[PDB]
Amino acid sequence: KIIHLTDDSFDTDVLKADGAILVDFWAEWCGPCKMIAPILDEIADEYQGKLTVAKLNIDQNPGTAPKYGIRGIPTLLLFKNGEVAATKVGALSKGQLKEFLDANL
Amino acid sequence: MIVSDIEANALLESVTKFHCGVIYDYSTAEYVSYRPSDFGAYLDALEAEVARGGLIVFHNGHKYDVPALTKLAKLQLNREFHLPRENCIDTLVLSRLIHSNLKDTDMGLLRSGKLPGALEAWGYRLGEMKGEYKDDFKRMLEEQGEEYVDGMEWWNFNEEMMDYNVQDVVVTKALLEKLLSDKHYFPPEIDFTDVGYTTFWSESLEAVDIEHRAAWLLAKQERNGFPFDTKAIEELYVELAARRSELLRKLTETFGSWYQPKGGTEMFCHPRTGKPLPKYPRIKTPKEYVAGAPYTPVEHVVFNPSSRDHIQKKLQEAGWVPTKYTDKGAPVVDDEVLEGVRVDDPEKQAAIDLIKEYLMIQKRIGQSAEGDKAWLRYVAEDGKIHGSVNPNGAVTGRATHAFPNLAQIPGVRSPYGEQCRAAFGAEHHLDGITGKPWVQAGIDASGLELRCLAHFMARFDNGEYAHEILNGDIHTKNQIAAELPTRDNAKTFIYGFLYGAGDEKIGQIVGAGKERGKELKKKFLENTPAIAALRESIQQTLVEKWKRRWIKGLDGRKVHVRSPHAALNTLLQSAGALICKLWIIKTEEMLVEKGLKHGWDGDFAYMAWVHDEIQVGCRTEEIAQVVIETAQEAMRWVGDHWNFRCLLDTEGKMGPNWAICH
DNA sequence: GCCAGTGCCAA
DNA sequence: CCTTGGCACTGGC
Ligand SMILES: Nc1nc2c(ncn2[C@H]2CC[C@@H](COP(=O)(O)OP(=O)(O)OP(=O)(O)O)O2)c(=O)[nH]1
Ligand SMILES: [Mg+2]
Ligand SMILES: [Mg+2]
Ligand SMILES: [Mg+2]
Repeated sequence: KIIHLTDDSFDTDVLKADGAILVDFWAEWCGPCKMIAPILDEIADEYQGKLTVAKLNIDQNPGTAPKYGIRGIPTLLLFKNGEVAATKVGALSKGQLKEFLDANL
Repeated sequence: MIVSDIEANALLESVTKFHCGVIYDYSTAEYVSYRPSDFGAYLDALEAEVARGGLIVFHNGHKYDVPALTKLAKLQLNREFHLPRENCIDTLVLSRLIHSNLKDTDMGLLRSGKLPGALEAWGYRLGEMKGEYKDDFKRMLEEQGEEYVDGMEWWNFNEEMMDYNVQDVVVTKALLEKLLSDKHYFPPEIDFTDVGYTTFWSESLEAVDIEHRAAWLLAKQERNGFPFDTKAIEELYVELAARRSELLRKLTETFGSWYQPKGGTEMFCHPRTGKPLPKYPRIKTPKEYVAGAPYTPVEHVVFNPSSRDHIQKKLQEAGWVPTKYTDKGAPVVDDEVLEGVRVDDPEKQAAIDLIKEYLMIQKRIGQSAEGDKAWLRYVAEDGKIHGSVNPNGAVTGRATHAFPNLAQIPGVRSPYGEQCRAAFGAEHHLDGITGKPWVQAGIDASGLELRCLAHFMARFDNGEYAHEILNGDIHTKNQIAAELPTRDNAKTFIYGFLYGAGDEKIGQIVGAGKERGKELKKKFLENTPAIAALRESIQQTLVEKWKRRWIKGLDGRKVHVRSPHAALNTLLQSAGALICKLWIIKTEEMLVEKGLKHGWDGDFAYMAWVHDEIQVGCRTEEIAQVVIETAQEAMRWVGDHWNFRCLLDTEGKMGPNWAICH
């Protein structure tokens, strides 16, 4: 139930979505990214209705990340109507993401 | 004989004050110090030695002390001081001849650690005295609380500077006696510290005379400088930079940016298991972050065509499969491989040519304007580049050139070579009286090393090659025979071959394979089979292990052989180097005895010496015609001097600049 | 700034 | 086994 983004689809799918979108900027070569991946797969089911989980691989899609000043991965950016509502870097746990989402939702 | 040294406020280019000097006299066996107000007395002492037909010893005096004293005597005392060349000795020149196999810091200009091999002790200390003095000066001031500025240790005289001056002469005296104790250069029967100048040159090995004369002439050449066109090169820089900006724009358009791990300190460990994963990027577990939540710190990196890693990355991501690699763990990414790289995407395939162009663009930009030794950074107020020359920098007896290297200017037939070469010219110097541009005379020795080969193999073929070699131009005759595109390619081919290049190497030179390599090698070696006999005799003479490590040079010196396979190159490159060295000395001497004066306030001026070629500035075209004729006479003289078995010749060219005179 | 690796520029 | 040399540029400590 994840929306796999591209550079070209990002503007519409994220910045014009009108709702809550959690974008995960990741890379296949990152250790922490592989850790938080399965956690995201579950948050998408639980938060299906009040939030949408999206993923953008910085290798296949190199144009989006620089615009948000990415200095570390995985970068979890919570978008709310084309605006960055909250940013969190690192492989959080199921509980830490749950908190973060509920608090910012 | 006296040993001396001076301390002044700056390098020769801008020196305006004599601080102190020291003189050690062998006849009294005492040291005498001279402070700033004793300048006149110091100068008198040096002339007194000259008046006795004696000798004055300095360590780097030819390039610094001697000219410095002439400049300072006129500025401070309004006196004409001119020590004759024949009364001067330079321990640095002597050390570079005797210890030709070793490197040196070029009087502290070069990083001591970047130099290979060992360094002679006394000379090492002499080359470090200035930096060592700066260290003593800096700490003495920080003890008193005072602050150190730029290079204030040389602004004024002090007793600490005086002490280092006395130490210089004691060390120079020690180095001198260590050099004179070499029985190969100085006969044991003679006490060279107790003879007049005339006896010093006549009794010592011929090489000792040639080296001092070469160093004295080349010091003058440095002071002359090479008239440079700053405006033309600044305009060339704008053109190159504009092309670089465009190449970079298109290249970054085709090859996008990416992220890479950077800054990670912590080891990433398997969550499930626990074993450290050394292949994964280093992480960072914080104290926008959450304590305990790991993350890979990353950097954004833009494509850089000047990197060989980025090109390799991008081209392999496009399908390129590297054939040749480097002994470390990196594919070879040079112009050879780039020219042969084949991908699928037409845009990326086209980008490879932009990369090849960019690399050359950068090569020209770095040498002309941006590099640390760039021409634009080296032009003095007189509108000239005073490149340095180590008269005996190469083991073979060749000279080395640096700051900047005027012996590596791009050739007129290479991209932007005509513009680069045209910027160096006598035309760029306007006469001090008439304001009219000078004329240039470039002379180059014809087929130098091949004629040296003809000489040495004459005992084997009875001068057959020496006769055949002058049947038209050798390089044009070889070019056609070998079916080569250019005469320059024939030169690189013939020397590559002569000096033991493998089949594949000979193939690379000519633009073919190992097959063509073997053909060309045996084709030329069968024509002149005396090459094999010459190589073998060299081996029987040098190798048994080592029977003898050095080769006896044309002037008697020891020429250190580094490797058995480069022994023919040592023999031939040394012969050409010594021939050319005696050639430039004789040329100037003949011009001088013809009434011509050396200097910008005279008739001619040496601007550059690039192995077997000289570029001389001439006040008039008439003078340039004579310099060219005199150089031909001096070469024929050199050949007869050493009884060469092959006639030596030169080719002269008159013109406004280097693009036209070479 | 030092340094290792790579490459090009000239003779 | 091309040789002799200077020097630019990336990327690691
Ligand atoms: N090992 C080696 N030596 C070379 C090479 N090119 C030049 N040399 C040496 C031998 C000749 C000497 C001077 O170079 P030149 O280009 O003047 O050669 P040359 O043979 O005298 O030719 P010319 O008649 O054109 O002046 O430097 C080369 O590629 N390899
Ligand atoms: Mg000195
Ligand atoms: Mg020549
Ligand atoms: Mg030449």
